[PDB]
Amino acid sequence: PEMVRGQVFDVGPRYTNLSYIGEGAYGMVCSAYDNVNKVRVAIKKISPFEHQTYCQRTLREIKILLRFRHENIIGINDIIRAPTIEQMKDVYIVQDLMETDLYKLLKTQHLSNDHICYFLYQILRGLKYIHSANVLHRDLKPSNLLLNTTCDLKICDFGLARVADPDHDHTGFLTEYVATRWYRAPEIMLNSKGYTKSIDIWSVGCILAEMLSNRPIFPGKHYLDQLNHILGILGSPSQEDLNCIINLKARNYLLSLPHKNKVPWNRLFPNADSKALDLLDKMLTFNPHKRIEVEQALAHPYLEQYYDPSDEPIAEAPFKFDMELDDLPKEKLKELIFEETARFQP
Ligand SMILES: *CCC(=O)N1CCOc2ncccc21
Ligand SMILES: *CCC(=O)N1CCOc2ncccc21
Repeated sequence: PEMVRGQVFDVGPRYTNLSYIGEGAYGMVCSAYDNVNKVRVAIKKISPFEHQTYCQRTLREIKILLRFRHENIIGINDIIRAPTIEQMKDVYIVQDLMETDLYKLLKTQHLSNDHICYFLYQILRGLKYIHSANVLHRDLKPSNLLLNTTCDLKICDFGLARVADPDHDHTGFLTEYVATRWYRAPEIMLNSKGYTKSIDIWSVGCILAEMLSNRPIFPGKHYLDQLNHILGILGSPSQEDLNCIINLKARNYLLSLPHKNKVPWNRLFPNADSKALDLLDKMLTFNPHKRIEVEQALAHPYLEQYYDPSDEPIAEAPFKFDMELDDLPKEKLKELIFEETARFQP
């Protein structure tokens, strides 16, 4: 079997001519030539940690990506694993090869207003489908937006995704959170578990700001500093928006802060399109109840060139987890991964 940079990467005979792209969360990522479809593909290796112990996030992502079918969401083309549970160790996930991602592109390239507009449209078009399935992505950020050589955009990494659960969103002040810090909505630090669609719109707003300047808008260095970056631009929340926060420790923290002035969007982004800044303002609203929803964002004047709801498909049914994937013994999780990946065996 074939080897890459000292590590077993055993995907052949179908996939040959491996080139090391980089690392991921559970293993190496490579490109390879697919000898059946006669194109290069991307392949990620997933290895279990310690003793036959996989991660629930691998199962979560496989289940979602196999159910979803959308032009702006990465698909799974193939899954390679041993024919039996006893022999199963590494799992390889084959997907469309994409030239780059928005993190890489923003480190190196100024975006035209036309590119920012088109990228934003495609993010929201994919997000419309995700939210129509009652799913939250929960970790939208530039590195999770793949781009091909013609700037077609696909959302990836559904490892933190969850079914929406607004009735169970409330939590105490300073509740620990898993998703990438710079893209966390203010309410995560105050009173929210990130179980509502508004969590993802905030992340999109952060991405839009980052596309306008090539710099993250709210680069917090630690958990509470993320909130202070947010307030340093939006300014102090209004009395009405504070009254929405019933939790006293969260409320009183905000009341303890000095008054902070709003930084006008046109001063932060002096080169930006005025319609882009009006939409940014609506995505980066402090109060999640006042925050624009995905379908409203699509209908905003900034996206008028692209908006076409008949060409913005939705999911056939809401997505549901059959098992609660945090409850699971490690043997049951391996079994479920084996079963979810069965359709790719010959
Ligand atoms: C979300 C990241 C992802 O799924 N990756 C990692 C980068 O390379 C890559 N190429 C093709 C498809 C998916 C990915
Ligand atoms: C906490 C109350 C709240 O969020 N409100 C009050 C009225 O204004 C408003 N507009 C839209 C969404 C939610 C609210």
